[PDB]
Amino acid sequence: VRLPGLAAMRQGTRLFTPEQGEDLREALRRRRGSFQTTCEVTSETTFAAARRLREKASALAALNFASAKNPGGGFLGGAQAQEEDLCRGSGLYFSLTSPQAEPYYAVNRQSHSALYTDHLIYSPQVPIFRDDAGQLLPAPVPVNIITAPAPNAGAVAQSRPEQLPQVLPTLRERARRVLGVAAWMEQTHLVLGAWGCGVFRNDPAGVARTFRELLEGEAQGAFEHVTFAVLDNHPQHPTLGAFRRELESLCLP
Ligand SMILES: Nc1ncnc2c1ncn2[C@@H]1O[C@H](COP(=O)(O)OP(=O)(O)OC[C@H]2O[C@H](O)[C@H](O)[C@@H]2O)[C@@H](O)[C@H]1O
Repeated sequence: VRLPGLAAMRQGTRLFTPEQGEDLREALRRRRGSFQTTCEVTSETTFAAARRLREKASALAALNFASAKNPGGGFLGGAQAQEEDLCRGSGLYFSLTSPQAEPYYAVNRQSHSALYTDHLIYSPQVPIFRDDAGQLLPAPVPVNIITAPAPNAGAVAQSRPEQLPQVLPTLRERARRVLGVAAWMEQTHLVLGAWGCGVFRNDPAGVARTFRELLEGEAQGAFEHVTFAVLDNHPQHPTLGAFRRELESLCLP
């Protein structure tokens, strides 16, 4: 008994390949300067912020902090993983397992680099069915989802230390492509966050500054509103705190 909205989502799912990198930058150029971009850092989950923004804006997309190699990351290592949260509360997994998304996983596996490749998946109108607590929503809230894997810094450290200088450059260019996909699909509202900063062991300050520099440069004014929704259950909030400090100059009113 296939849930409503999932067929259209799977059908509409789209693969972006590394060779489309220049078209993704063209999308950014087309959208730059469209808005006086506002942004904020919150302690919300991805879907809580998405649900909040979706009530004001239809053209809303959220970033999935994706595995490169298995849809939903195989649900291994802990449910404290953002992609697992996304796949337990929405139709995302049925999108990520679509046939047209297959090369993302095949090529990333064949790559044998923990930097991974610049494949991205765009899932349109993924219905969110449940809230943060697993309770049913009064109505499913469909959001667009951009799936891209941050480079796996922790794996790089253990296997190819000579590639450690390429982790942040890889992160930066793939983040640019994430924004390019949103620009290509004319998204006005984005939910970003601490991409690569948990399981993949990237430094949160460096990730926050990477997004800030893109929003001040090649992605300047391309979006109407960006929320950095950073779940951080540690009482000292080292990850939320890093994003708040690196993005404060930007996200002031
Ligand atoms: N629902 C959530 N919403 C918003 N932020 C979250 C959420 N959950 C965690 N965070 C915060 O975001 C930070 C990073 O969340 P992470 O999920 O580790 O993303 P990664 O890119 O480093 O690892 C991706 C792998 O982990 C998965 O297994 C995938 O399948 C991949 O294999 C966390 O530390 C939290 O501060």
